[PDB]
Amino acid sequence: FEQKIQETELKIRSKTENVRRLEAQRNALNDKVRFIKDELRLLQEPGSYVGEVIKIVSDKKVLVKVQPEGKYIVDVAKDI
Amino acid sequence: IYFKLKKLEKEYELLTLQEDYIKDEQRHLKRELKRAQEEV
Repeated sequence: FEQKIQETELKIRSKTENVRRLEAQRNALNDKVRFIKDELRLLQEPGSYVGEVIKIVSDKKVLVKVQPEGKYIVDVAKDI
Repeated sequence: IYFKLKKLEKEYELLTLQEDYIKDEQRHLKRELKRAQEEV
């Protein structure tokens, strides 16, 4: 049985070949379902208005006129 | 010669047990796919 070790050692890494090929299949395929399940999450999301600036109040405070309608002081977000 | 090849057997039996987990989940996963790109 001393050549039993011979035949099997190639059988192993020959088999790991497809598993990396399948670990590609999964993760490449998982990121698909991520998007559509992310996208669909937020078409349920609300609208978003549009408007124009008049000036800026001191900081973390500006004003806008919604182009059909009146004024609305606001705050801002982290980024801007 | 007679202890080393005992190891090489059991690492294989490890490997085969996960070769189906990676597989069957895909068989389990895809049922969510159309289940989601139908809700769209």
